[PDB]
Amino acid sequence: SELEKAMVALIDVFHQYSGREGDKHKLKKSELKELINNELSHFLEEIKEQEVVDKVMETLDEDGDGECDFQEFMAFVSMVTTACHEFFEHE
Amino acid sequence: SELEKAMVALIDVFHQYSGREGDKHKLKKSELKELINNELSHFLEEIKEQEVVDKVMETLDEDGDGECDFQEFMAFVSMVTTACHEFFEHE
Ligand SMILES: [Ca+2]
Ligand SMILES: [Ca+2]
Ligand SMILES: [Ca+2]
Ligand SMILES: [Ca+2]
Repeated sequence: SELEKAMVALIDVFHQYSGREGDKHKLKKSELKELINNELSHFLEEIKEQEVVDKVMETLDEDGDGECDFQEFMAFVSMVTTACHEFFEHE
Repeated sequence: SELEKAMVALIDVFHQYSGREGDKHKLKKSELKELINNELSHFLEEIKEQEVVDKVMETLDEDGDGECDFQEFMAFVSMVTTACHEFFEHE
């Protein structure tokens, strides 16, 4: 199914991406900054100072674990979905 | 980006699929049964009686709203991700 590739694509991208530095399956704030710059950047910019990341990162951490777990990581992935409104409703 | 198609593919599939019956952006238990049978079926089966759906549906509803909202819908989408363990770690 087309959704199977979408789901499978995310895991393959996450584990390969999460295995860049530090323990696998653990996104650090420094690692989070790299992911946003490389992955989410064409639709969102800003982030010019670490303090801007510290506020967003702490807010991102629902449990305040200081890092972004796989479970929350899916939330942020969804937030990018729930954040953007449907723009395909216009001709 | 390849993730942009994955995200966009989900919304296009959800709104077109959620617009099958009832108000748009509202998944009913009867609608939920159709989605699982058509979308999530090649990896999961069971579901032979409505009572099996009623237990799973009520459990699925984190807030017990009786229906599956777009936000929770993403959870169930993730649950299919967090439910299946990574099998790509084996040669
Ligand atoms: Ca990592
Ligand atoms: Ca966190
Ligand atoms: Ca519907
Ligand atoms: Ca619910």
